[PDB]
This record gives sequence, structure tokens and C-alpha cells, in this order.
Amino acid sequence: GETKAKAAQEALRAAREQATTPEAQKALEELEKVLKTASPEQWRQAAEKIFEAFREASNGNTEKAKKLLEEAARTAGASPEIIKKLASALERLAEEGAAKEAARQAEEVRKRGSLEHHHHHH
Repeated sequence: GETKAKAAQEALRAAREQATTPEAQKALEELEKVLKTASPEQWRQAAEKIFEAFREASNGNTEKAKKLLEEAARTAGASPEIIKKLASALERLAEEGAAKEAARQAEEVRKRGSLEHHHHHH
């Protein structure tokens, strides 16, 4: 039983948590509605470029990050309508001045995936 499946979902999920602007948080959710229907093999192939885009755009690579976003979407079989929705968040992420929480949010995914599956019930 391998953590690679958890780490792929957790890459995009953490990107929606760490996104410092409300316009990015809703835009990342758009891709995930398609990936919820997408195949687990393609999910790893996609989440790699999806999460690389946020790494590039925060370093000032809006033009590269948008291309990674398109590449992952075309790999997962996703819509031009979600591609533009998510990729627009990368165009602001460069001028927004990066998302410093991404660095510590990625440490969980690098070490294990996550510390916990769920805990809240009451």
C-alpha cells in the first residue's frame, strides 16, 4: 500500500488551502471537479504539472505555470473552461507576491502525504 495516490490528491488539495487569494481558492476547485471523475493513473500525471504551476508562478513564471496547467488538464481529459479558470489564478499568483504557506504545506506531502485522514465529527 503506497502513499503516491494520497500525495497526488494532497498536492492539489494543499494548493487550494495555501492559495493566499479567494479568486485562486475557487479557481483550483474547478479543475478538481473534473479530476474527481478522472482516472487514478492520469491523476498522478496531472497533479505533478498542476502543482508545478503554483511553484513556477510564485517564482514569477505565470507563462510557464499556465502551460503546466494546460498540460495536466489535457492529460486528465479536462475542459477548456476549467483550464482557463485555474490558469487565471497562476497569472495573479506571480503579481500577488507568492504564497509563503505553500512551502510548509508541501513538507507534509514530501514526508508522508498527511499526518491525519480525518478527526472532526462534533
